[PDB]
Amino acid sequence: VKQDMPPVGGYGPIDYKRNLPRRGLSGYSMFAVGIGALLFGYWSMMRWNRERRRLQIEDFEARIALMP
Amino acid sequence: AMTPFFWMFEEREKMFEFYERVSGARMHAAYVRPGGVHQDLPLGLMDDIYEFS
Repeated sequence: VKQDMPPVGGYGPIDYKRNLPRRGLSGYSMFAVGIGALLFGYWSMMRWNRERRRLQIEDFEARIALMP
Repeated sequence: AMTPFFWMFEEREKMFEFYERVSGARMHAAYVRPGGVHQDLPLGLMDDIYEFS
């Protein structure tokens, strides 16, 4: 009897293909996402700055009335 | 480029384990006499090479 090492009935395949998914996101849509978040930040910052301008006008009234 | 060095060297550590199981040496396995290969592979290597592939 002989006890070498052949492949047992043959061997299965091994792929050799370059797996790169090119994901992606359709980058014009990523520009849309970035400009949307940018404009969201601008609108919220705009509202908060103008209300802090209101309260700073109240502080101006404090220094005006308190002075004499 | 620090890390892919170590990824592919772990794969090469599997390959030095294969050289060890073939002959015994880590790297400088002589093993190829003029007159063909000497002291052939132990039973249970080709399936490991299949797994590595």
